[PDB]
Amino acid sequence: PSYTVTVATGSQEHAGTDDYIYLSLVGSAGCSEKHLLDKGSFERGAVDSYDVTVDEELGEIQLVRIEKRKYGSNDDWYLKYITLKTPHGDYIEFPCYRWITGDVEVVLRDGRAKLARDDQIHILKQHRRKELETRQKQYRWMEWNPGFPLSIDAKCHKDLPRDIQFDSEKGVDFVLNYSKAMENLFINRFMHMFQSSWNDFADFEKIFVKISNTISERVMNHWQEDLMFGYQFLNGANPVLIRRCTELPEKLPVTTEMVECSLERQLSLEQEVQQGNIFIVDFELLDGIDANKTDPCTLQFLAAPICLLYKNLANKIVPIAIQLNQIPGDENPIFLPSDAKYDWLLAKIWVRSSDFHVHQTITHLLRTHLVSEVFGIAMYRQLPAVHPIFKLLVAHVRFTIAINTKAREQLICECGLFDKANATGGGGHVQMVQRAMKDLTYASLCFPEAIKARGMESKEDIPYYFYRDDGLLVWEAIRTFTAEVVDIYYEGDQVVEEDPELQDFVNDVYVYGMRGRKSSGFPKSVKSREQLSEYLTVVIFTASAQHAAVNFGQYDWASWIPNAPPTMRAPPPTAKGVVTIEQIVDTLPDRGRSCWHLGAVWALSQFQENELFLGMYPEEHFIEKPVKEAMARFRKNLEAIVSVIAERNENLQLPYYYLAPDRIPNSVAI
Ligand SMILES: [Fe+2]
Repeated sequence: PSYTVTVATGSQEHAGTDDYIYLSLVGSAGCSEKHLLDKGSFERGAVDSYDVTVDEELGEIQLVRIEKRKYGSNDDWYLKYITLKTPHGDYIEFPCYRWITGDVEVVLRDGRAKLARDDQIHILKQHRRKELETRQKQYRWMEWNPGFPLSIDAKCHKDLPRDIQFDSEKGVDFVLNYSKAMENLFINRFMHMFQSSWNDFADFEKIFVKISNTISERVMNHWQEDLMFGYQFLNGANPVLIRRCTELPEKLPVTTEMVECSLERQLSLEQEVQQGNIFIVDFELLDGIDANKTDPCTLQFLAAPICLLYKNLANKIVPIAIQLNQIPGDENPIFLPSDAKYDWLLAKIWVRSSDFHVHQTITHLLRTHLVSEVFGIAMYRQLPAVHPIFKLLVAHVRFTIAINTKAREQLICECGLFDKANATGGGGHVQMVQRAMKDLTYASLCFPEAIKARGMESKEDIPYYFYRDDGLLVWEAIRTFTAEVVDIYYEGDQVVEEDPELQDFVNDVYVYGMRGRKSSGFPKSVKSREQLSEYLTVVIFTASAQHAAVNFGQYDWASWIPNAPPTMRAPPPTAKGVVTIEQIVDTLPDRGRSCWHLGAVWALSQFQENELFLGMYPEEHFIEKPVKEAMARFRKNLEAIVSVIAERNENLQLPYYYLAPDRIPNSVAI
């Protein structure tokens, strides 16, 4: 006449509670009494089980109610799951993975994923509708800054619902992690020297040689070469800007007689464009952006350079022309590799600095962080936990809302940590998000479509694009995985369309997240399994693979300041033959900003000791068999990719491992 109720406490630091825990089973034939549990503490990592006897036949168990009542001071409890062993020998499981504060009573369905059309009885429908009601009351949309994608309604981290907070209050913390990173890097004494320029490169080299890793040391030695400059646009930390030219821009008055020395095929520059040997990186987005004026004693400067690139006979991409500003003229020279050494070097440094600003604000912040947060909030608002898509996506939006809220509390807010080192600080980066937001499309988030639209899709013409190669693989694995999860729970396209909560989810992304602008190209609705599989792939790939590629290479390529400076303390050169090495040094970031730069890119490039990489789903929201085997196959494909990439890296001078599935986190956690 008894049930065996098993309760599992989380492994997180504060997962334990000393408060009262009541439990009541809700069955079809009736509900059970409230049973007090333990009368003691539920320690972290611990699993408790009780023999509970019921006074009347409950029939098939539908819901489990858990109730936390206070004892002493409040103590947050993290319930992982609950399993029942019924008198009829049935084993039922209830996935939770939620923080339980004394304010509310938590009610859980069984693990089996359910669409709304599957629930016909009052008890299940009541729960489902009330769950969404509480969701939409806790998770609300907000416009943090004009023209931004909508984000969560919270000023700071602690205001967030306990469920979507970090497991610790200061577990991740920009203020704390940065100063801690600057101590690990032995540069803590330099944190306040914004008026002190490095004496020469050797002065910074003395500091850098201690904290350099493999790639960065390679960067220290080879940053001045043309081959490395062009290399980063394909395999660097921000390889999303380069595109193949179909014609020379009229704002770039470059001639064959200027670049004839770099041309190696006896063709004119115009004819080289016809062969598709010419590539281009345009920073028009940076034009008009306000420079950092938050420091009255330091003048910081920006540029909007146009860089002309060329694929030589060795199939390597190298710079042949660099114009630092958008509108051509006598004071906006076109710098060439045939100019004096420091002229062509300083021109390069500026393009590198420009690449860095677009990287952090557009590629990094907007196109991965903010986009994922949108998918995350829309998921919480419109998708109940029993829904299959919730179970699939929840592992990929982990800590996303939390890390963004932290960043808006400390990093990119007015007078935030971002303002110290960056030339886009002081509001400039806000202008960039706004302007880029206008051209952020749904197709641009679809990886194969994104690569083609830049004209980089050909493996044959452009064989050394590793970001593309590995990316296309990881994308194909996730597309295959989601197509299978969708095929399990959706009989056909008609079921996908008739799903009210899925459409509500898709609609919340279009209308609120993307501000309901028609030019974004996001689906207003999803009416087929094929489309749903692509949509889910966009969500997962962005939060995992795409974010990994553009985040964890920050210390590799940017720890050597002259290769990716956060700010320039002198305006772009308007004339040739003038620039000296002493002036490049005084233009480059000071000691204070170099150190807040070094600390930042180091801290953002770290993996957690408990980091969950792609395919790792420790928390079991899905408990059904067909989806387990789906998840299984997905892990096999990923492990097949890690091998493919591993072999390829053996034949490279500088391996590309950012998109290797064992280094790709599940979500945006940093
Ligand atoms: Fe990030």
